Amino acid sequence: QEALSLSVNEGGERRMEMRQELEQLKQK
Amino acid sequence: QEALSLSVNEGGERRMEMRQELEQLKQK
Repeated sequence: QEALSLSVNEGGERRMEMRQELEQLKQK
Repeated sequence: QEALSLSVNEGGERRMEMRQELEQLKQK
């Protein structure tokens, strides 16, 4: 259960970081 | 706990998106 939160919080943040980067790359 | 997930994800995406705005500003 502790590792659930860590694993989903980090994973979700990583994809989200790339979602923004994709938008940047898209904007570039 | 739902509010935790909402607040942490919103704060995380918004702070990193405004950091990307900072990067645009830095390149500018």
